[PDB]
Amino acid sequence: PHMGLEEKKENKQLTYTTVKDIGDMNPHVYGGSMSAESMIYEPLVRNTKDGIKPLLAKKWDVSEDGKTYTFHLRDDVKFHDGTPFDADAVKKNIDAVQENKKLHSWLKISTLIDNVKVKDKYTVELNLKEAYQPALAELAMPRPYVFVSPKDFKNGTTKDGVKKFDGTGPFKLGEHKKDESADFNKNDQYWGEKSKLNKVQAKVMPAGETAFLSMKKGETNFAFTDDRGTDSLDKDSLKQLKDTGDYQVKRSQPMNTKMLVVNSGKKDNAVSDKTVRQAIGHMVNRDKIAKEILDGQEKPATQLFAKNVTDINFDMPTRKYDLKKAESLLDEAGWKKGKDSDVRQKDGKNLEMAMYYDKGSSSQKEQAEYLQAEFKKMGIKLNINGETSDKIAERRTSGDYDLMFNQTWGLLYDPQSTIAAFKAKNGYESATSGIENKDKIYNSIDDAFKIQNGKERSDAYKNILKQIDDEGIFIPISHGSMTVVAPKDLEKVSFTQSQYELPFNEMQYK
Ligand SMILES: C[C@H](N[C@@H](CCN[C@H](Cc1c[nH]cn1)C(=O)O)C(=O)O)C(=O)O
Ligand code: NI
Repeated sequence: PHMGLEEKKENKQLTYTTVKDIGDMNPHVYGGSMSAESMIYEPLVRNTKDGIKPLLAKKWDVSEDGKTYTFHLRDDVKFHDGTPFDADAVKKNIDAVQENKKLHSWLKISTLIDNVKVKDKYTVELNLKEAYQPALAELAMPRPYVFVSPKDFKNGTTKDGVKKFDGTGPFKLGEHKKDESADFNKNDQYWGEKSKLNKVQAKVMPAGETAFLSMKKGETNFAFTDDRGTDSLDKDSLKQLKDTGDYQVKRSQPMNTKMLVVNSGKKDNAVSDKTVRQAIGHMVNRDKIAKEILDGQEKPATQLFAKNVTDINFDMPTRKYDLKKAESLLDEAGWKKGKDSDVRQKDGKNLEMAMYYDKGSSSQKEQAEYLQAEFKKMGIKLNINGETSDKIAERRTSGDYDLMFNQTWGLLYDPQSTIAAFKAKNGYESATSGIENKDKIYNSIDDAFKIQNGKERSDAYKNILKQIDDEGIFIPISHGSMTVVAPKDLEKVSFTQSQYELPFNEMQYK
């Protein structure tokens, strides 16, 4: 371990282990690694524990009617190709985003942006259809309203890709070898807090033994939970790495709910039947999962968004583990047992379903194997399939799945953006599409977001989530945190409100 660690400390470098590549680094679409994109691209403002703060915009005014935001931009910023950041760059970026506004409909501000006007070189005006108090908060998201050099647009937009990946941030993208590595090099010209690290490299490899050995030999010296929730090192690997004396391990506050998604819209499978979904709701021993399978590292989750989360001020416990209840519900549904078979049948077909998990996640894999044994006791043939997180996301979008592991979006998004995503193609619309009352639930979601009083908004969320919970679309399991393994002599590793970034430009000493 020491040899590789010492070289990297000398070079002021981190090389992090990850199971997936950085993907499409165009931050106006959603495929690219979120933490990589937060290292190189920046929004107008930042959303912190202490609310909205200046970033590329120094200051802003809102009009009396709430419909015009004027942003007074820093005048000392360049993109990484040396081109200038100014009001025209802001306008061309926001306008490029708005050409693809169907992709961004999960974020309400995209449905309100009317136009953008350059008032002068460092002042830009954003006009909305109506007042919208969360505007600043949404403009603070790491996608899509962050700024790419206009020299990198293709055919006058970003909608079909970008030529290179120039932003304003503390790192710039260097060499990328597809499915192997990507370099984030110190931006020596950065307008703000300059990086104390010269290089962060993302090194792509499988999890399990190979990530562990890589970390143990100091070929990699850093790990963190990726944007899909996967930790490359299990609990025994973290223990052994700490036991070397060379690594430290840090863990954030609880940030999310990890859940099973049940596809109501999958017409060709039993999960499209509500009664079967309810049965499945009783087949998930979340207390045992959290205590025995996740080794007590995560608390069990009995609802989608914990009572402590913004605008959720209620306790609404979900279906409990109860295999007898499961069995009578399957019987009610016509899936009958016995007759010399383990598998339940209805009209002479066996009850089969396919569950999908991230093969890079040992904890997802272990839960999936447990649930396969449990489903077997109930007379379900569960076929489990470990896939890339990329391929899991594609199924979430298309609807090609019966059940999948997933997780909510964390402190900046839960509950409001995650609930919006219940009817978004690139969110969980697949899973909610088969609910009988979906028109009204969807309209309730639209309406909840108009309610200004926080207590009433909270009530509107409760009525939505009660009906989502009755449908058995989401089975909460545990609360996830972010975990970071880093060299023991690396100082200043800390967490933001997000599960999708780290302050790489503040970390130092190695
Ligand atoms: C818009 C929607 N999700 C948001 C925020 C939530 N991100 C997580 C994690 C993720 C990783 N890569 C893409 N999304 C999710 O969609 O489950 C975004 O990607 O910026 C999406 O992925 O299309
Ligand atoms: Ni996403």
